[PDB]
Amino acid sequence: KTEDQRNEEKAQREANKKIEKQLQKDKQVYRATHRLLLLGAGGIFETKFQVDKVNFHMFDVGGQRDERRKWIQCFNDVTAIIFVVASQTNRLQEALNLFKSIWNNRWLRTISVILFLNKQDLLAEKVLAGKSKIEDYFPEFARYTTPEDATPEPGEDPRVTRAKYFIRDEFLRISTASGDGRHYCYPHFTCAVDTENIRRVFNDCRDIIQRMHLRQYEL
Amino acid sequence: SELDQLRQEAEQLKNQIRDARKACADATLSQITNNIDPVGRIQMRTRRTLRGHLAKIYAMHWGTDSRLLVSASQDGKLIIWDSYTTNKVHAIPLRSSWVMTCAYAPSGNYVACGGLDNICSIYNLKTREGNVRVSRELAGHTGYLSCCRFLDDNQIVTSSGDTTCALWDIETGQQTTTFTGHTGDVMSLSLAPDTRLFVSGACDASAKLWDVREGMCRQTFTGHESDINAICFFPNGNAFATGSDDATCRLFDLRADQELMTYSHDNIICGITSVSFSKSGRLLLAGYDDFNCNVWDALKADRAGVLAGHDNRVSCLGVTDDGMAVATGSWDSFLKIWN
Amino acid sequence: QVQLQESGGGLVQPGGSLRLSCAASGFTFSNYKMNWVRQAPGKGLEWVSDISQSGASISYTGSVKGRFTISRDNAKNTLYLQMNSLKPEDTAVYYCARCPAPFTRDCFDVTSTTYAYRGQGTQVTVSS
Amino acid sequence: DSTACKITITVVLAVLILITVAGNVVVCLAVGLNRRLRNLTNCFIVSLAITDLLLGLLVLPFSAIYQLSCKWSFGKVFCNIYTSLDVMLCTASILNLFMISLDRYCAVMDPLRYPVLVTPVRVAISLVLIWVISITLSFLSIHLGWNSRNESKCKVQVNEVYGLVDGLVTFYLPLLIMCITYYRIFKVARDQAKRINHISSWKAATIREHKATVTLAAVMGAFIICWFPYFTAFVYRGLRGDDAINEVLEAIVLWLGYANSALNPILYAALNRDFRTG
Amino acid sequence: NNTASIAQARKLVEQLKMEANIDRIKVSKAAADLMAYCEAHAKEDPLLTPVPASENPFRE
Ligand SMILES: NCCc1c[nH]cn1
Repeated sequence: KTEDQRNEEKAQREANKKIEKQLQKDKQVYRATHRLLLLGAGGIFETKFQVDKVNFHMFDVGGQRDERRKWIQCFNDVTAIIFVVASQTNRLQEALNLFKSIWNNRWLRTISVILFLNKQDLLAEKVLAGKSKIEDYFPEFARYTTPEDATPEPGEDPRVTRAKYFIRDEFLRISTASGDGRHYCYPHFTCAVDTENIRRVFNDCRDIIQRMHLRQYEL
Repeated sequence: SELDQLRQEAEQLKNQIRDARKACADATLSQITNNIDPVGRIQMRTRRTLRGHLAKIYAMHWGTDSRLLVSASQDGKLIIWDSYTTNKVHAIPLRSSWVMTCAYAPSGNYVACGGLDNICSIYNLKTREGNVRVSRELAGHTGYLSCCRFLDDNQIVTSSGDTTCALWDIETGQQTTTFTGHTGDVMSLSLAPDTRLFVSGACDASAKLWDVREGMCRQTFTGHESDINAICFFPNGNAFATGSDDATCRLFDLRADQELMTYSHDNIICGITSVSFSKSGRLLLAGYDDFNCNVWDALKADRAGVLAGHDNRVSCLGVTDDGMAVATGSWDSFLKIWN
Repeated sequence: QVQLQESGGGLVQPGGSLRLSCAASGFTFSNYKMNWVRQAPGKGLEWVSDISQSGASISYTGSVKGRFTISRDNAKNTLYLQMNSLKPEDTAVYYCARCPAPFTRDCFDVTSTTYAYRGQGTQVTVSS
Repeated sequence: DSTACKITITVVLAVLILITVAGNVVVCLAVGLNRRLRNLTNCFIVSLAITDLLLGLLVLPFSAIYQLSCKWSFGKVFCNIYTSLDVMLCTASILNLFMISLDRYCAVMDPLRYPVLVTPVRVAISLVLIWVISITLSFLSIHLGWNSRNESKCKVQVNEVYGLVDGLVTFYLPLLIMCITYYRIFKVARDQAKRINHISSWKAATIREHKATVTLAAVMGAFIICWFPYFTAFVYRGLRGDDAINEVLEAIVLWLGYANSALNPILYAALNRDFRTG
Repeated sequence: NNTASIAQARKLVEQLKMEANIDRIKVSKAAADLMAYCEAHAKEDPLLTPVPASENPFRE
């Protein structure tokens, strides 16, 4: 209605246009990035590393307390969860119960999990020395036979190799008898040696996306 | 033993409080209120829809002019809207992409935010240069930040997941009072009409009445079976309302020592996670986890409306200071203003 | 107002049986899934067994399997545990838990340094 | 002849138009009232959705009358536009299937770099090229006629040089590539069927390994069985004289290719798990 | 712990003489106050009673 009033509306529109331009620029960098969560358990650092074109962005939760029922809901849109199964009392069972809670959670029922049974020094050498690991805790370990597809590379007492495939099947029983094919589990063995594990994460996130597309096209 | 002797004393003290609280309970709120004509069916419809966020929204707050507004999403950006005409006034990047709260200043010069950072940041909106800078950073909590509200242009109250609340000094940058007594993560707080009392609910199914001038809990309240998500003081200074994660809401009375009314239904199973009040105080709006909100009648405890139109979980809820509109947010990143 | 209380226990010879009882009030006993959590004489906290809303699904740690049984009765709001053939390692303090939310299948906090919904335990010793 | 024989055609002709209109409208309405479906990877289906509604409501009923009738009865000027519209609509429609085919090849065999290659800037430049070539090959050919250069009936024309280029740049080249691209998808989804069933050794397989084979056979089978006999006859008529195919076959063959339309909404929008949503 | 038990007792005893010293107010005395506030400040809430569509800032 007045000279100043006319400039007011025009001034706001000019500012809005500048804002919306850079919002379109940021939409492309948000779409091209994959996010991960480092749930190493059984200091809130976020690291951006990049392999070739692919940019990744993971988050490590080291400053919180041991009650995860509230802040674990903030990772609803992540690509995958990297759970590091690494360090007396029962330690395999405590990690075993934590996996089932995440797997059955209402808001995390469409998220895949990558398993890293680290600390390869954990071996069957303790069977005949000191205190055995799998001695009384799992009474069904006695009547177990190794799968026919076991491939010991450098090999060792079959005893160590036989014990390795007992732990893997324990996590698979939880992750199979559950909801339908909207998420899977990717077990792996890491000898706690070098950082060639970035490669495993790169090769596992590629199957997660690939199988997602084949489901909506009915293939 | 010596430790066992102390425990037996606490049981005797608990009984005397129960007896006195039970003695004064003579009638129920339903009996007195069962003479007033019920309010009619209430229907609303969206007027303004705001777009421009890339991920789920976690918090919003109205300014003390009923026109400006602030928002925060799990993407790393804060956007300031104009309610009357859909516009953007600011868009500020953040150093951490996981935020959980945001606030507004009574005067209209500063904005705050927090999250898994465990630190609270304050931004100066009125700079003669033109850009938006960072004024100060406040460090010292050991857990994720949940809530924070401005009391003075130089004081602010925060709560965190380390089961502790605090009062900060913007100028110096150090705490001036620390509150202890909860045994579970503190989830929300609300200020009184004045600036001398406030409440706080936590994951221990409890609430407390605090005092800024001297740190202490004046009154401890109990009732809800499970963890408590939201809380909001009544527009009188003598009561408040609460919403827990067992599909219930309750209305406690601060004037005396006990609860008054409950708002429950058999069909509803999900949580609340959002509660507010209207200006008169006879209309309770509470969010829900099944992608919808309801409207109640605090003096009658009978539902009188719904709010459909969000296709994902409702996270935040707010009502204008003068009482002209209702703003709602959700994980679908579509802020909608209702009337 | 939420409170849990346990009773039963004592000193026994290295071999025999006992029984544990817990009484609850305040909340609705039907809608929650219970647990049995035990400590150790100076060794963390570990989980023993848990039941479902109805007596249909059960689970056991493995260390004590075929010896312990858990039963629920939704009439007097009491949780039971019956033991059998205890050994010298079965001496600790036993608690009772309850999952944070009513209508859920996953618990993210039953065991913790501090739990808001766990009772105060009872002492049992297997001496000779 | 027999009135009942003419009734046979009347019912069959009417329902085909009814199915075509019904199928394309319901797809268009679901996306038109854009709830959440609206996204980058649906412009290829929506554009295909409104490319047979025009076919089923602007050129289809006219062809129905002419078959039943013994004449044209509209005029020479309209005869010169009707034969142009129905060459143009088919050209653009058959090229949307090619673009959807290339879209899935990129999404499955290169998943990590998908939202860096298919961008809204590149999508627009692809649809424009589709309609641009359609206009040139249909409208700006009849006038400036190579079409019918060789030579009371209004049927499109062929002159032995237009047949080869329309019959290679419309159906024979896209079909050759589309068979190569859909072959690798079958060979890569079948590998991820033995992988899943070998994860466990104490359970039962729930893979239904004959799943990719059934779905892909219907998608590729309809394309081959509907648009193929036509172009074959179209080239055969052009290469030899205009009197080579008995005029009891070309009428049935021509109607076969249009029916492919009435099948597009079900194939490309009901086997996708974004439109159903329970 | 000793500190937890002593601290818990101190709060409970303080609340008993102080928190339960203001319980003289009863439902009849307190409940009636809420009705007074709502009844007086009745014709000032646009959400409850619909406002004319002329002065509404958000309609048009
Ligand atoms: N409408 C006839 C089909 C066609 C396509 N191109 C040429 N003819």
